[PDB]
Amino acid sequence: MRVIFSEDHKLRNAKTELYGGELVPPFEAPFRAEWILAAVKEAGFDDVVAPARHGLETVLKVHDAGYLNFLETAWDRWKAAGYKGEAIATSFPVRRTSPRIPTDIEGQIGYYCNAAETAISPGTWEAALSSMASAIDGADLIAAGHKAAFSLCRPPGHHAGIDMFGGYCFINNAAVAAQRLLDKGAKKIAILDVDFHHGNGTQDIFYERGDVFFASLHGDPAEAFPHFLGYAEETGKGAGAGTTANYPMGRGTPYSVWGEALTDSLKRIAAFGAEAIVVSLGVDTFEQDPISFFKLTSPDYITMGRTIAASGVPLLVVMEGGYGVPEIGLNVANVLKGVAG
Amino acid sequence: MRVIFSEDHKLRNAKTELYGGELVPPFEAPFRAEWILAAVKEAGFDDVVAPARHGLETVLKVHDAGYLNFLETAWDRWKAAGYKGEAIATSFPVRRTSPRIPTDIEGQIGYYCNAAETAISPGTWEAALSSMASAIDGADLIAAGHKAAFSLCRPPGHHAGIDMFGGYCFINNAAVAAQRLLDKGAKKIAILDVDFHHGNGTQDIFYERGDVFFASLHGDPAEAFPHFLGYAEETGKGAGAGTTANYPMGRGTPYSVWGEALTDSLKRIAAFGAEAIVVSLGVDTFEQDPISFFKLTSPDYITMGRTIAASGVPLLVVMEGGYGVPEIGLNVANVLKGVAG
Ligand SMILES: CN(C)c1ccc(C(=O)NCCCCCCC(=O)NO)cc1
Ligand SMILES: CN(C)c1ccc(C(=O)NCCCCCCC(=O)NO)cc1
Ligand SMILES: [K+]
Ligand SMILES: [K+]
Ligand SMILES: [K+]
Ligand code: NA
Ligand code: NA
Ligand SMILES: [Zn+2]
Ligand SMILES: [Zn+2]
Repeated sequence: MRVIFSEDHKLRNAKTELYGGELVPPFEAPFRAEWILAAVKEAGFDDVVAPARHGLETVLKVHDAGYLNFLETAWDRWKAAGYKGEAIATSFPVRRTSPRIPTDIEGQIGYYCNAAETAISPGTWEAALSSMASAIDGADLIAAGHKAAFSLCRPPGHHAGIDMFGGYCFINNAAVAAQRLLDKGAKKIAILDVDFHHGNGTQDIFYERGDVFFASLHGDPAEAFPHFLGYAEETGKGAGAGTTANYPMGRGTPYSVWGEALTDSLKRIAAFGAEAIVVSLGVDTFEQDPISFFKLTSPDYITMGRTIAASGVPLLVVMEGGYGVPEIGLNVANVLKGVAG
Repeated sequence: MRVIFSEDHKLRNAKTELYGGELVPPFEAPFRAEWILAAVKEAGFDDVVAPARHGLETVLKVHDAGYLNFLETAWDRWKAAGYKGEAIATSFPVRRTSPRIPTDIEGQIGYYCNAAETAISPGTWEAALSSMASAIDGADLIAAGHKAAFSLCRPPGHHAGIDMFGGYCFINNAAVAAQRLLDKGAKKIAILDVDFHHGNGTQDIFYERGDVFFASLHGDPAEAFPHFLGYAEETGKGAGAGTTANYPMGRGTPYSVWGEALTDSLKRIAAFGAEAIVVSLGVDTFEQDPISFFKLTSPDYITMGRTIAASGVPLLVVMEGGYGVPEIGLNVANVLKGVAG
């Protein structure tokens, strides 16, 4: 399958991340894309191409315009306000607060943020756009007829909601990809999030959209980031009622249990009538990944790819999370091998 | 007038605070209490007594029980979780999120927080209780017959809402004082927040209570912390409709304009029928205060105190904000001089 990758991902190179009450070098670093890229190439998937230029038409259909406008000038405004560090939100519009939008940079950054550990830095906008382009090109290959494609997105995006960034996500690549497929002719598309974390941003985007189905397997939000979304009770709302299926799971969850969830989600995706499936691929479910509590092994990733590919519809794999462990690329490549069959 | 002060305020001595994208030394440092205390004594207010031990009965009437329970052991759980820094929240329950409460410390700290710049450190809980005690004792003096009293509270409290901490506040001292006056015999009490910042936590607590009136003068939330509450349109809800009066003002606001809002707030308090007024005093409205954009002078604090005392009802002054400048104590003493007459 073709691999879409942009070098401009390196423009996203934040210096800080709030973790454990300290500012440390971000875990979502440029080297992640490098090792994943090297591994997939070694696995044989060497047909790597750079993404083409794309406007904001597609993304404007899933993200709020105010939010996108905010991301584009966030850094300049922050720097212009005279702050020394990177752009990090501290005030948030939580329970029983006003719905009004602040006018200054200090207020807006919190208004448009769901997780403060994520800092905005120089190049973030440009990088997010290149990652969005990689997703769009991936979707076009699918529309063109390809059975599968791999968009090596970075930064990731399943935590970026309609009008907020967080979890190292600014633009929901998977959402944009899904939207692109619909613009190319599809009437029904599904997004399958296998990343350890709940794709709260993807769910938020399509919660009231009846033309897109969203299924996610993840650590129980009661004890895992993003903490405030991902519960089984959330099945959709209004025009999108019934199009969300969450599968929260506890600590030590082996592939034996994780696999049942995967099977059930594919069954719901089939009953929905998806013409294609966008897979938000995160390999942080790996037993050796320190940021998760699931127990998946390297071989299980081959099984994952095969199971999803057996849906019988075209697949677009979009890179999401995964700690920078020596086996990150290996696991990603294992998923592509499973898909290739 | 008697001054209620606790030495245990020093138990709250956080090492870090998130500002401008960096972790800098907290602005709400112990020296503020020292400087203020020395100044009031210097001004003749040398009758300083420590607060007696009090239970949680009063505070449990304005704050959520789960919230208080969370505070008592927040630090322990944080450290026990293996983190190196201070307890700082990163994930927040913002727009379109689940109302469920996470079970782990990582998720609960965000659930119970509205501002990430405030870190929970060793002794924060104990310090907050001592500060609450000072407010309660100050309230007892007023209930006994004193025409005025001053609770040198630290940490401050007007940003602490029903079930959330932030803005360097954990327990809402003013709210607790007002509740105490009600339990002593008052049927109606008013809280006047003259601190530069909107008392969002105090407003949140009494928004639906018809027995307490809340008036606040502050920097427009459109461009000032807490950013998400404090708009003139917020006048109350349900059982408490009509009991909130916000007076947001712009940059460069001098006493010429500020005093006009004060007069009106007092007029509404009188119409409400308050039997006493709890004054949330913050001297961060001073022209040389770095965190605010108002321009009050040291002498204006004497006028302010006099105008408030002219209400004709007992007054309990509770310390809130005001940072940096050594004139912090001078300004607080001036307010007390105006009140004392
Ligand atoms: C052991 N170790 C080094 C870590 C453990 C947990 C976190 C974390 O929860 N971080 C919160 C930020 C959310 C992460 C989102 C990235 C992702 O995988 N999305 O799907 C970080 C580091
Ligand atoms: C120039 N300088 C040193 C500063 C300027 C602004 C802030 C701030 O907005 N901080 C946000 C945290 C809220 C502060 C609440 C304290 C208060 O006065 N409450 O009423 C901080 C420092
Ligand atoms: K997921
Ligand atoms: K793991
Ligand atoms: K105020
Ligand atoms: Na949907
Ligand atoms: Na009220
Ligand atoms: Zn993840
Ligand atoms: Zn203040």
